[PDB]
Amino acid sequence: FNLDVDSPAEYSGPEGSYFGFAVDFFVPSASSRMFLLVGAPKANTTQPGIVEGGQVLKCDWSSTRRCQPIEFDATGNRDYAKDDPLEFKSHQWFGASVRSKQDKILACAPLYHWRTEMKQEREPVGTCFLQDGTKTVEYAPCRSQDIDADGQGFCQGGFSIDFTKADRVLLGGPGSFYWQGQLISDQVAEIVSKYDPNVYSIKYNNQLATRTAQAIFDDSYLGYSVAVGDFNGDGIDDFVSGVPRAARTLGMVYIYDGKNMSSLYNFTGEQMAAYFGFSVAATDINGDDYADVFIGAPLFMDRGSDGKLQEVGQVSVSLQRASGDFQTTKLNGFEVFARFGSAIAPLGDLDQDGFNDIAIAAPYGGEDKKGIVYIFNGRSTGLNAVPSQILEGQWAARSGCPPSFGYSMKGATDIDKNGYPDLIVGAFGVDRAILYRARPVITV
Amino acid sequence: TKCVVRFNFRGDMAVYALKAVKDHLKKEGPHWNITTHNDDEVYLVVRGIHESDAKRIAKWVESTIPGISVETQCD
Ligand SMILES: *[C@@H]1O[C@H](CO)[C@@H](O[C@@H]2O[C@H](CO)[C@@H](O[C@@H]3O[C@H](CO[C@H]4O[C@H](CO)[C@@H](O)[C@H](O)[C@@H]4O)[C@@H](O)[C@H](O[C@H]4O[C@H](CO)[C@@H](O)[C@H](O)[C@@H]4O[C@H]4O[C@H](CO)[C@@H](O)[C@H](O)[C@@H]4O)[C@@H]3O)[C@H](O)[C@H]2NC(C)=O)[C@H](O)[C@H]1NC(C)=O
Ligand SMILES: *[C@@H]1O[C@H](CO)[C@@H](O[C@@H]2O[C@H](CO)[C@@H](O)[C@H](O)[C@H]2NC(C)=O)[C@H](O)[C@H]1NC(C)=O
Ligand SMILES: *[C@@H]1O[C@H](CO)[C@@H](O)[C@H](O)[C@H]1NC(C)=O
Ligand SMILES: *[C@@H]1O[C@H](CO)[C@@H](O)[C@H](O)[C@H]1NC(C)=O
Ligand SMILES: [Ca+2]
Ligand SMILES: [Ca+2]
Ligand SMILES: [Ca+2]
Ligand SMILES: [Ca+2]
Ligand SMILES: [Ca+2]
Ligand SMILES: [Mg+2]
Repeated sequence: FNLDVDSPAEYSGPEGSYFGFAVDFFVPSASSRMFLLVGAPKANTTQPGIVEGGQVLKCDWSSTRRCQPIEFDATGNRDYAKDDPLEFKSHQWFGASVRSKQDKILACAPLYHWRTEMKQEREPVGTCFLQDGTKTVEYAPCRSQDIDADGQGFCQGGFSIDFTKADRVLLGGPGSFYWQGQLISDQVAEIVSKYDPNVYSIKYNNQLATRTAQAIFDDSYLGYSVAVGDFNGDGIDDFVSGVPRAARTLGMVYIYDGKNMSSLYNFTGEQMAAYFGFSVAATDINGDDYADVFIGAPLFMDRGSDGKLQEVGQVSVSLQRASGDFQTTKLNGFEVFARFGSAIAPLGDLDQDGFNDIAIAAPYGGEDKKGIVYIFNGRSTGLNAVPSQILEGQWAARSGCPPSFGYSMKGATDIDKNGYPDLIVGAFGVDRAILYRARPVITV
Repeated sequence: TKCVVRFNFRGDMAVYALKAVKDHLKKEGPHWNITTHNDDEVYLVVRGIHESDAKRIAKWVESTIPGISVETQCD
């Protein structure tokens, strides 16, 4: 209810670049100033022969509003042999997935392809660039000797990423092992230290990962979307992973132990093709010190009293109890074909009432399918099913694709330094990104 | 001596890959115990492969048919 939607900070990129596809905040531990990170996966770079390589832009905030590219990669395609390219950066979608912790920026390119040494091919392995301090290294955990569809060749590593409070990188690669999906977790120190630009396949010592399973798990896309939080009381963030096409396309969410990857919990959807697990989030929504799990299901159809089914979207909210048990309730969308629940973004305690709040988007709702973001407040009994605030998209589609306001969101970072965390919302269909700041809340 | 090698075929081309591998194995080992299954999960198993032959066929597959998961178990 306290977001300022009257005077928001609006940023834009080159037309056709999908600027605003993915957003995050950049907050160095002691720079005094903060930047917004806005991806533009189809942007035209200055690289020697790269078309629509994609880029990540570091957007300022105080004073004026300008965006500039980060030179994570200032070169083109390296050769393997004379007239035989090693890698293909054109149309790699760099900036499609971006996350940052302190001065560490992890920017990924899920459609990056390369040949491997064993044979000449073009496999969508996916790579990430990790920048910290004054050094940049390439992180590519799916770029290895285990190649092609049965291996990590089609991993698309970096599709979904996050950070663990233990200074570990959590990376989801939904295409591994014929799309069973894989989670990979490693240490920042290992990633930065064990770096050699002449080595394409790098092994790390403290890496954890999931493994290939039976064909009955094929095309499940595990690691489609990831999140972290403590689900066993060991003080170590565990791993939450959406698996949207699992269990006869009911969709599932898996929780793995953050120290040794042993499986801890399993959530299963109710309706086929609701695509349950599209997006997940882990946060304490009721003040119990136990992380709770939020699972989106954007294609869910809500059957009415006459038997008619309306596609509205659904979000499942489960509270963690000390026993390890979960208490689950359901929240349905409000508009037909708006796809409510496609994007879930914890805001932290948006209104400073002691309970965390969460934003849930419905990117194709509202007038002319501009897109709507719903703000839901928390409480001691779990999430309040009635939204407190409605954020509407402000732009018309220019070339078929809806602005898709609310497609990608990030909160829980306070940029204007007032104690109330702000929210950045992408609208890539019109190459825009908009920052909504949270107002102080006065109780009388 | 003797080992067991299993090939797991997945994807839209699983049956084409199965045929390509099966035909290769039949030519390399006309009298190998080659068993195939096309029920739900598609796979090929060769039993009694003469140990070194397990690596010889795995290498051929890796360099030819794109992505077949091969498991070798030797005593
Ligand atoms: C949340 O939900 C997930 C699934 O959605 C669940 O994970 C799955 O757990 C099962 C185990 O319950 C995994 O299935 C197998 O587990 C065995 C471990 O041993 C148990 O099962 C055997 C069965 O005979 C018992 O004898 C034994 O006592 C135990 O009970 C593994 O050994 C299996 O490994 C296979 O792959 C290996 C790869 O190297 C092979 O070497 C091995 O031989 C197995 O191959 C199988 O398939 C082959 C196909 O050709 C076949 O030829 C072989 O003969 C054999 O049948 C295997 O892992 C299952 O994989 C897990 N799936 C996923 C996605 O993780 C979580 O546990 C659950 N979590 C919670 C909290 O509920
Ligand atoms: C990036 O540059 C490419 C090449 O200049 C642009 O692609 C061209 O777009 C025009 C639009 O009228 C087409 O007629 C050409 O045929 C396209 N060429 C190729 C090779 O695709 C692309 O649109 C630019 N993208 C961005 C975001 O600026
Ligand atoms: C992971 O660590 C926990 C610690 O309590 C232990 O109980 C569990 O058995 C371990 N699992 C594996 C696979 O090592
Ligand atoms: C509609 O008709 C059914 C009987 O088929 C009845 O039980 C129901 O109460 C009616 N609903 C309304 C709103 O009249
Ligand atoms: Ca833990
Ligand atoms: Ca809780
Ligand atoms: Ca609150
Ligand atoms: Ca603020
Ligand atoms: Ca297909
Ligand atoms: Mg087919």
